[PDB]
Amino acid sequence: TRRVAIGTDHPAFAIHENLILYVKEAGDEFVPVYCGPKTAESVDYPDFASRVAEMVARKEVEFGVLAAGSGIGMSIAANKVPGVRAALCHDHYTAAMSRIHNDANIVCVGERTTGVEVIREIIITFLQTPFSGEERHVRRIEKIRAIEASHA
Amino acid sequence: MTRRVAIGTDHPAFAIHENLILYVKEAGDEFVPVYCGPKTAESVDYPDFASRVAEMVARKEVEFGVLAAGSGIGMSIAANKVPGVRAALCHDHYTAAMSRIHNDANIVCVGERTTGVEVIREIIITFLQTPFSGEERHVRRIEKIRAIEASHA
Amino acid sequence: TRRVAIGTDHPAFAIHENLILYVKEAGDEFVPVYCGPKTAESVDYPDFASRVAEMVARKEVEFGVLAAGSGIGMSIAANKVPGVRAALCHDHYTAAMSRIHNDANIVCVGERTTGVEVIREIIITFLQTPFSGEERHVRRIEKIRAIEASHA
Amino acid sequence: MTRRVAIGTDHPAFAIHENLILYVKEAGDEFVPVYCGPKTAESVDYPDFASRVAEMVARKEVEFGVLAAGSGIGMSIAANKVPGVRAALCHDHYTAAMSRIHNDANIVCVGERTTGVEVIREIIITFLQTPFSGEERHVRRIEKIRAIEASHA
Repeated sequence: TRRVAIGTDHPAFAIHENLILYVKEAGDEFVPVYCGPKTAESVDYPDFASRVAEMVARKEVEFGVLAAGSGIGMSIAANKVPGVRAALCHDHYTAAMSRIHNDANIVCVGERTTGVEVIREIIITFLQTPFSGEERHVRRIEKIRAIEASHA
Repeated sequence: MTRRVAIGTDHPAFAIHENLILYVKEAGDEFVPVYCGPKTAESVDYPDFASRVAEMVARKEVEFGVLAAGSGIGMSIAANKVPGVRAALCHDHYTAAMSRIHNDANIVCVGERTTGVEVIREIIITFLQTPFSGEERHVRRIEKIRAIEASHA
Repeated sequence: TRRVAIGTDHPAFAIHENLILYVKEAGDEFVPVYCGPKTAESVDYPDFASRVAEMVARKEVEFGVLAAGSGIGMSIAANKVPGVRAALCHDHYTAAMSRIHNDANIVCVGERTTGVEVIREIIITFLQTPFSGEERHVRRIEKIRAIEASHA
Repeated sequence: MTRRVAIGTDHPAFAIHENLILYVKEAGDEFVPVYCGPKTAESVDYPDFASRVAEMVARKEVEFGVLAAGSGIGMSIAANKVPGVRAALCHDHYTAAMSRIHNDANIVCVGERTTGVEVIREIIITFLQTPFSGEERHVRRIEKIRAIEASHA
């Protein structure tokens, strides 16, 4: 079982059912855990970025998906949580690379910027693409951890 | 009264570091590029250069940062680990503008292997020229980002 | 008065009211003329590409906007009409360049690929950006006409 | 039984013409690149090279075409003026795949100034490897494109 926590802001609430489906489409082993808003009313993205990011950081779920207007705010807020590597992706290539290079554990998307079929492709690619495990990538990821440690 | 802009790259993006310096200058005479990336084409680790630029922004030695790498993903992750930094991975004009309007972003990240140089130019100029809205909800959300930082400090 | 004919396929019908608004947002002089489907039922994109493209080619309207799934089919079909220069755009830069370089008269977008706020930006930029009128661009546009003539 | 792929560029994209040849080869041993772009960096008009490649596709001398220029917009407009050509301006994996699945596209167009080289690589490989669906509605729509051509012939 590979659990995937999902969070959104208000505009992306309209596609939260989409996001749940797209996670399931990546494979039977992928289990969506919806942690976003329950209504379409205005919320603050950092509150939902934080909820999902903490779950990833505490090893409660393997992955996170954050969808908002542009995804920029989501990516900034999520990355403030130690242990999180949150990747704002806009296409298949970035989705794949975020995993291959960065062993990213959260994918961020913009509902106002990226069409839903490309969001679908991003989520499936993100979840299916394995980390390369190559020496230089492992070293660089360790250096990110070291930046975290220096500010804790 | 000019505005300083720190620039960092990884190894592949070093090939366009002169581009990045020019694009900052093209945003206006008030923008002063401060190049802090690799001086050669030798292999480097992006977090080292992300940290260098991010720390300069956080300490207020410069107003803005520009980070260019393969995808920009690693740069955005690493830079955001520094308290006070709001680093935005941008791929077009719209994201460049909205990073400023909504997030008051202080670092722009781009991917040299993903985004063509003329779009990188547009992103940098738009990022530097676009002011923060100052609207109530955006101020509140940015403060909530600061609160997340403090909880892990 | 600068008239702008609008056409869509079935999925993009959901945003046809958006497209009408975005044209108006470009300026008071821009007048949308909606020529797309009236319902959400399945249609064939070439039928609507052709309708809008013929209007542009016959100088009935100055510009066209075509929105579909990816915009690829729209761009291919519209360009089959002599006098049409249809540009599939995915961002501000392509929207602007299509006008500056190519004096494009139809903009094509994908509703499944490009978020609506970026579609808005594309349409406004397309309509507001003037053609450069530079020697080399005028020459290249004439060469496109010559390709048309050689197959007529 | 191999599949020929004609390649054309304008002047700026000439800098990556060797890239384009390699990327076609990377799609599989069955794909044979046929370079028909400029042999030098001298200034050229894109419609001349769009026409060259488009005519080769239309006459069935090759199966596919690849056109790379500044934005790719001019290439896509010019190539589509040739009867029998379905030229797709692509900016990512999704558009590359859907151009084949839905439109049975026979020419892929890219912008060197807009799209990074690794995404251009992905686009070319995806375009060549992805088969046409052959589904009833797509066949009908492609036939309607042919009908538009005939009405202006």
